[PDB]
Amino acid sequence: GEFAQSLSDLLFEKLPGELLNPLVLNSVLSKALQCSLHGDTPHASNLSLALKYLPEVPDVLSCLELRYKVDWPLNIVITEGCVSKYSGVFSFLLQLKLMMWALKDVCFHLKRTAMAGSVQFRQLQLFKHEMQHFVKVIQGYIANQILHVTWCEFRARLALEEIQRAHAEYLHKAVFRGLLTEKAAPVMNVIHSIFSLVLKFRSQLHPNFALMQQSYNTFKYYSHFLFKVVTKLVNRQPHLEDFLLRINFNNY
Amino acid sequence: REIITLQLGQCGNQIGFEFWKQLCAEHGISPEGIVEEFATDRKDVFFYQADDEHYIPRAVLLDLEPRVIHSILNSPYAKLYNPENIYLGNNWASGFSQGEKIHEDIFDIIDREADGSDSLEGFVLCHSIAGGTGSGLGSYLLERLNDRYPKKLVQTYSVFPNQDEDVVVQPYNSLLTLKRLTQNADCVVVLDNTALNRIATDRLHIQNPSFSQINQLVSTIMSASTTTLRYPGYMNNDLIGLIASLIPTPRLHFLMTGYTPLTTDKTTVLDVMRRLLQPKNVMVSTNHCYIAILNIIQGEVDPTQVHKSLQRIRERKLANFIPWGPASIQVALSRKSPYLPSAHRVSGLMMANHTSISSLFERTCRQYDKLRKREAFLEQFRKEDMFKDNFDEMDTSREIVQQLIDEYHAATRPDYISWG
Repeated sequence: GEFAQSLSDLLFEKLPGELLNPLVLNSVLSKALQCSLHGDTPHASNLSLALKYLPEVPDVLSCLELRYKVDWPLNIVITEGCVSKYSGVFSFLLQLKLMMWALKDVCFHLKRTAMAGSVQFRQLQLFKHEMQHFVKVIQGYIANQILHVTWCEFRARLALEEIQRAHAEYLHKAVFRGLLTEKAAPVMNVIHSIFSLVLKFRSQLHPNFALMQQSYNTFKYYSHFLFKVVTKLVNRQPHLEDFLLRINFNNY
Repeated sequence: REIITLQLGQCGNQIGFEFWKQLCAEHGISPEGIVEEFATDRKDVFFYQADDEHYIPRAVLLDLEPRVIHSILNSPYAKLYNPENIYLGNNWASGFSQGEKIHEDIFDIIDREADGSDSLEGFVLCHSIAGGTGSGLGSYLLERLNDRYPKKLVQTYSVFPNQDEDVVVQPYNSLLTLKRLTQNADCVVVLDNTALNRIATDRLHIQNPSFSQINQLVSTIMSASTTTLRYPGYMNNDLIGLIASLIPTPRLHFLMTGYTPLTTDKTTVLDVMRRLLQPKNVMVSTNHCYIAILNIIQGEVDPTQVHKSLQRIRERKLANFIPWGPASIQVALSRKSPYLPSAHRVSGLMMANHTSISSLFERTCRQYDKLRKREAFLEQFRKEDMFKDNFDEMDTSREIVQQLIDEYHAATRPDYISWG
């Protein structure tokens, strides 16, 4: 903490020909570690960072596949196949952090002008709080499922081949709850629309009031449709019950 | 990120000194600042990494006609801090007029402490409304922070004067300072004299020394709210991202603050959440419902119980909210501090926006109006006359808090395209 929460905000300034070579991705890392004083550990040494996308951002993709590297006699239980899936869900969490970053930016740009308020002020901010809550419960859903309920496994399951199988099972559930499998594809389809809508909402700062209202109506249509879709995949996911509860109280 | 405590008011300076001795007991530090042999974790949120691993607390002491600095001087907490940060009335208007003439050097003190820190993100205030010296000077300091720093945060941990109708000048001062807190502060954590005093009479057997135990309660509340910032978790450890989820309604930024141990001298998270949503465990005083709820649980916690607790809490309809969006109850986890001298390390906190506080605000909206009609309790002080000749600033504060009441009642509705 205050490593990732400082890395992401400084990275989204870049995503343009920047973050290409490993001299500019390595220097934001030094800013991220000093902001927490929990890095500069021997665990923090020997890491590998890669890219798979160049910023042209609009597009909703994000680069920086981070990996944790381990040496050769322990590279039989922590393998070279798990780190690809760990980086795949790490990039997804970075994409997830992008929405709350953009809505925090629009919120804070609204804070400094609170001259005097008006009606355009309030009709602008209620869209922002709508999307702010949506990113907070999909973030808390990630915080509850991937970080907490299956991480209770592989800690009392610790009892030679069984260690590999338990690690693979924990990884398989980590990619299962991370919306990268095919059982969670209709949930994954709406998230691209949410990404594009909140980045367009960052871009709209007022240029046209009706444009932001149209973006609000499309966002509400996609969330209302997602409310019906996630119920169908519990009839099919005990983990998705956490999100289906977080989004529906006053939502129809 | 890093925040600097600006203590003002008599009870504000009391909770500031209590907060620093609480953090001295909490962290593995000496009363000089030197690192101990039982203390890596972060100690950079309130402490500068000074000379010999001296974790010197960054603080601003402001008052008028000094009283508590003598108790600071004959203590080992004049050897923990004060390399030069200590600066030396009874009404809002007298405090406003006194802060007007010495605004330059107190702004120089704010600039000096901002240059002292390494990452300025917000100015946290440990303040007491109608504490004596705090009234007026605190509101003028809020105006100075709003004018000079629109890009940084203003956090106010404050108690508000309620005696259940004692002092006849405090409703004017509290309503004016409340209008200044709406327009010139970014987030307010509200506390009350009757709520803390009633819970103190419940959990203990006191009634007269309310101040010394209110210091302990507010220090524990402030340490619990900054536990995830001081000790590293990995959720929203900057102040901006933490308060970003906490405020659902951009004018309604007054947050409920509960605490599941009233006295800290087993339990599941379901039971303390059922406890924590009850207003009897909250130290804050028709259709009332929340807008968004968040709670932070720190202790010997099993995370799958945080799952099942969140499931049962939202489904059994004890999270009561009718919003104009999807805004909901939120779970959050924290790591309990290593080397607390306190036992029973399971503790819970809630930070939620509730419309019921509007009713308490309505009492103040009654009181000033009542004391405007009797006209023997505005007292006709001359500093109030030179503050404003028409006395329409109090009517402006009443208008602002009336808009606040209508915004609470509109946030109860599923529409916020119309407030009154």
